[PDB]
Amino acid sequence: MVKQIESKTAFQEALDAAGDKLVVVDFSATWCGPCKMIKPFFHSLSEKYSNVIFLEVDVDDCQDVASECEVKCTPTFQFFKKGQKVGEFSGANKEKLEATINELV
Repeated sequence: MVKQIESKTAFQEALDAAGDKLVVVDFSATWCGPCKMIKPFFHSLSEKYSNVIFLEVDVDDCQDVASECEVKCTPTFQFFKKGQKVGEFSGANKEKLEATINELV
């Protein structure tokens, strides 16, 4: 189930309530258009992969979290596990998310 973050204190609990299963994050802009044009791709995995947790950070109201990952270009996909970063790749690519998840699955 995709989840939207709003602050850092939250970004923490999310990784604490996500158990240990893969935890992929979508650092992109929700207000922008072209950035949300790739949503029907990362937001559709909500029902497909029910064994994985997905998040969605808004680099507009959650710059604290973004500035935490030192991002400098959206959309940026990150991979967190047990609350520890293990993979991260940016670029408007979808066919990659799949195989990528198959990486740490």
